Amino acid sequence: MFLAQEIIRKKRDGHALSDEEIRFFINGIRDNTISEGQIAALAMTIFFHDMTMPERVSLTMAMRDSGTVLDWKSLNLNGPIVDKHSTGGVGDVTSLMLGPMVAACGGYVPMISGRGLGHTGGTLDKLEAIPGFDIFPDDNRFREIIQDVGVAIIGQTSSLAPADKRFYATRDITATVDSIPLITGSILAKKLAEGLDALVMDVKVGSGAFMPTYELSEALAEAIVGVANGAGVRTTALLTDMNQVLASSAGNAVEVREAVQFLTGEYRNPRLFDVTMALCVEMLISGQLAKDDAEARAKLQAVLDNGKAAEVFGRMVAAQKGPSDFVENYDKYLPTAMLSKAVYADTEGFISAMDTRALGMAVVSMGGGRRQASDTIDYSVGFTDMARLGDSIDGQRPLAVIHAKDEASWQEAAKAVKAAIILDDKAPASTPSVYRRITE
Amino acid sequence: MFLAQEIIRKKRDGHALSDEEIRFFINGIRDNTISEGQIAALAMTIFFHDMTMPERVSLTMAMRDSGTVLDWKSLNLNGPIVDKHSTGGVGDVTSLMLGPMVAACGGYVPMISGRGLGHTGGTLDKLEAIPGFDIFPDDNRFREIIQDVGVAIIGQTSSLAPADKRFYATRDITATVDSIPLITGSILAKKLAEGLDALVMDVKVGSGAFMPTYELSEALAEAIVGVANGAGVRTTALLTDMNQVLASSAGNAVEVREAVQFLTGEYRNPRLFDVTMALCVEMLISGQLAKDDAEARAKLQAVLDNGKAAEVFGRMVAAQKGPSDFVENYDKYLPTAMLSKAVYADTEGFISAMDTRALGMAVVSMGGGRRQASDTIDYSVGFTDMARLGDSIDGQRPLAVIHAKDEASWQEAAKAVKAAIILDDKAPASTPSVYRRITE
Ligand SMILES: [Cl-]
Repeated sequence: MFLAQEIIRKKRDGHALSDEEIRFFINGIRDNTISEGQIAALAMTIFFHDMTMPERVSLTMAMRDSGTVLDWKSLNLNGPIVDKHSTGGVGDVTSLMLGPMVAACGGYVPMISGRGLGHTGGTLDKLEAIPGFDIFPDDNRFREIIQDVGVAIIGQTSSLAPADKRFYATRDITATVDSIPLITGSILAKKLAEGLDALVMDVKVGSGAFMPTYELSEALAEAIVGVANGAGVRTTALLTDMNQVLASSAGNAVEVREAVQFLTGEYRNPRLFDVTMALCVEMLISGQLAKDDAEARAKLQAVLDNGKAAEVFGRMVAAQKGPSDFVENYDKYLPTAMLSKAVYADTEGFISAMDTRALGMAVVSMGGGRRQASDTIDYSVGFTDMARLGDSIDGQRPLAVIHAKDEASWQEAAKAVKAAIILDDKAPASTPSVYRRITE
Repeated sequence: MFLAQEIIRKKRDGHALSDEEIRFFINGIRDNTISEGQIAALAMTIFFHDMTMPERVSLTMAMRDSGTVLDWKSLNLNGPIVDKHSTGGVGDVTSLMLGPMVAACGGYVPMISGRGLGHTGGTLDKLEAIPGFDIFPDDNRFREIIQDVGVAIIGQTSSLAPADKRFYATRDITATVDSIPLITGSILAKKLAEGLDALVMDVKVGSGAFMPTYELSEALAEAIVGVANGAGVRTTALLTDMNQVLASSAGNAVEVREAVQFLTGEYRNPRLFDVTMALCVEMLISGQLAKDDAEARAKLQAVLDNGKAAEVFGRMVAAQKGPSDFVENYDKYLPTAMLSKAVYADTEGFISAMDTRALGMAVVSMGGGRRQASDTIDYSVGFTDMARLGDSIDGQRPLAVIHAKDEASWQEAAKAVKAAIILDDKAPASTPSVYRRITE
C-alpha cells in the first residue's frame, strides 16, 4: 500500500529508515505494490541523504531475502561455503582458476554468476564458449556437483534477489545508479543469497574500473566489507589494479584457453597470478582452511602446480555437461577465430598506459560482448598475447594478436588497439597488482 | 527520449535547468514520452535543490502553454480581466460573493474552476446544488455571459495545462507535492491560461493550510506573487486564516444559501466578511479600479448595501441556467437534507481547536464530497450554524446543525464533528482573519 509514500517522505526529510520499513518497501518492489515513481523517489532521497551502516545492512539483507536464499547446513559438507565477487574488468578471468583452486583446497564454491555488462566480460559468457556447458542445472543437480566436485558456475534462476530487477532498472533511467549504498545493495544481495560463510570482494582501481577514482573504489570496498560482515558473512576486500588487461587474453573462448593453461601450468600471467592467488588466500583464511597467508599460499601453490585444480576444473566442466576430456583437449573444442593476426604500433617505445575500458569496448564491437541484453555473442573473437605496461615495443614486438570474424572487423579493432595504448621513451612507474587489503 | 535522464542528472548535481530543457520535460509528461520514474526523480531533485526565479517562470509557463491559453483582447472590454484563486478550505464560499461584488464594481471575472478533492469542496460542486446550474457553457455562451453579467463560474471548458495531471498524480504518491516551485506551477498555470490582467491569491494558513507549516505558506504565497508578476499578471496574495470554518456553514446547498444571504444582507459572517472584502480590495487595487484600500472599501460597501452585487449574482444564475428568481426564492429550489438535528459536545468548555480537514472529510463521508470522481454527490448534506473557536459550549449550545440522509450517516457525521473539535477550560487566543498582504 501507500505507506510507501510515507517512508519516502521519512527518508526525504533526513530520517534513517528502519529494518521493518526497508523490508516493507523492498518486498513492495518485488510484489509490484510499489510504483516505479515511488521507486525513483526513494532512490533519489538515498542519493542525497545516503544511509548509515545499519540502513545499509537492512537494505542488503532485505533485498537478499526478497527472493530464495540457499542453505547448505543440510548437506553437512566437510568445509566452508565460500565465493569471490568482483566489480569486473577486461581479461579478468580469475574466477575460472579460483573456484577450482579453492575447491581443490577443501572449500565449497557455489558461484552464481552473470552475463557480461558492456565492456567488462561475463563469466557465464566465457563458459558458454565450452560446447555443451549448462549454466542452468536443476537446484538438486547443483547440490550434487557442489558436493561431488566442490565448485559449480551457474546462471541466476530468476528466483534470486528479484527486488533488484525493478530497482536497478528504475535506477538506470533516473540517474540514481551512482550511490554507494544502492551499489552495495545490488552488488552484495545476490552473492549473499548463496548462503556463504565467507566472501572476498575484488574492487578494481584504475581506468578500466567501475569507480572513477581510487578513493571511491576504497569507499565502495569499505562499504561492502562493512555490510557483508554485518550480514554474518566473514568478508575482506582487495583493491586490485585494472590499469591494464589483467590476463594476457580478452574475449570468451580465448579467456577460457588461458584459464586452462594457468591451471595446468602451461602459461601463467604473473599479474593474473598475483591477483588470483591474493583473492584465494583471502578465501582460505576467512574460511579457516588456513592459519595464515603463508600457509594459504602453500596449499594453493600445490593444488595449482600438481594439476589438482585442473582436474577439479575438468570434473566441474564434465559435471556441467562439457567435454570429459576438456582440460587435455581444450584445443579441439573451443571456437577459433577466422582471422587471427598481430597488431603493431606505429612507433617504438615503452608501453606507459592503456585505456582498458577502450580495449574492452573493442571486443564487444568485434562480437565478444553485447550492448543489447539480447545481442548474440561470437565466442572466438578477442585479443591474445596482450602487451603489458613497461614492455618494449617495436616492429618485432606486437601490441597484441587480434582474433576477428573478418578483415573488416580486424582493421577496426587494430585502430582501437593502437589508439588505446600509449608508448613512451622510458619504462614508467611499476604498479602493484594488489593495493590494500580491507577488513573489519 | 532519455536525455530526460540527463536533465535529471543536471538538476541532481545542482545546476539550473534551461527554459528549453524545462519545456522538453514538461511536454514530455503531457505526451507520455517520459515515464513515471523520471517524473518522480526530477521532482525530488527539485524538492532538494529548489529552483531560481527564471526556472520558476519557465516551469509555470511551460505548464501553462502545455494546453490552451485564453485571449480576451478580441472582445473589447472596459474594465480589467481579474480573477481570484485559493488553496481552498472547508466553508470557503468567497468566490460566490466576490465574483458578483467585483463584477459589480466594473471588472470582468471569468472564474474557471474544478470539482472538489479531499477535505475541500469545489466551488462548482456548490453551484451544482442549484437546479440546472450549467458548469459547462460552450465557447460563445461563455463569452456572451461575461460581456453581459460581468462574471461567470465554470469548469474547464477546454484543456488548461494538461501537463499538470501526470505530474501532480505522480507527485501525490511520491511525497513530492510539498515543493514550492512545483505547487506554484500547478496552482498558477491553470489561472494564467485564463488571460487575466490581474490576480489575487488566497493562501490559507492553519489547520486548513495546504502547506505543512505557516513559514512554508508564506514562501508559497511569496513564490506565487513573484512568478505571476514575472508572467505578466499583476498579482498580490493574502495569507488568511483557516483554523476553523470560514463561513457559518459547510456543504454544497447549505453553502449556496449562506452565500446568497451574505449578498442580500440577511447575514454576514464577520470573518467571511473580513477575508472577502480584503480579497476584493486587492482585485480593485491591482485591476486599477481604485487607488487604495480606503476607496476600494467604499465601493464594495456601496454595492453590498445597495443590492447591485446580489443582483449580479442572480443574473449569473439565470444566464448559467439555474432559476432566474433564485435570489428571491432559493429555499424552494435547494434540497433539504433528510435529517436536521444539532449535535452536542459530550463535555463543556471553550472551543480550543477545530480540525477543518477532518470536517470536510466528514462532509465527504456524508455524501457531500466524492473520493472517486465517479461518485454521486448528495447536494443537501452538510453543516450549518457552525460554532467558532473561543465559543463557550454547554448542554444547550450545539457545535453545529448536521444535515444527513439517515440517522446512520448522522451518527457517523456527529462522531466526526466531535472528533473535529477539541474543548478545554481556557479560551484560545484570537487570530486575525488576514495575516498579511504580499505584493511586488
Ligand atoms: Cl450581519
